[PDB]
Amino acid sequence: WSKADSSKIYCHGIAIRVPLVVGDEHMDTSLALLEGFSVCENDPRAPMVTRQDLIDVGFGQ
Amino acid sequence: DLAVLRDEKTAITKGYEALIKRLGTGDNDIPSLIAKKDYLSLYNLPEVKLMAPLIRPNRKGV
Repeated sequence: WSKADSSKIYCHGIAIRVPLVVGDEHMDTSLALLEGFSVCENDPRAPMVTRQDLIDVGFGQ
Repeated sequence: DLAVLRDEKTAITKGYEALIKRLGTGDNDIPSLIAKKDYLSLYNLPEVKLMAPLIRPNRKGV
């Protein structure tokens, strides 16, 4: 799926329709990427990591 | 004066230094306690109590 066509959901190329309409219910994906995290502004200083070491991270980090 | 590290790593190093200085002779030190197998009194030392604030707080128990 992609924005600008959020009323559609592809399945092997088969476009499906949504019985509803949304313009913001999807725009907020800050919590759909990881479990106990949230996206934030880009920062190159921050170090690259994996999905495992995540457990030993803190807050404001 | 002849150092470039920040207060954090310097604090860690000084904590380790202080914790080592307790490696001397006399009771209340780690050698006597090891000989007596008092592995518990080590947890209550003051030096670990001064280095504790540096520990990651969200996983310090584990």
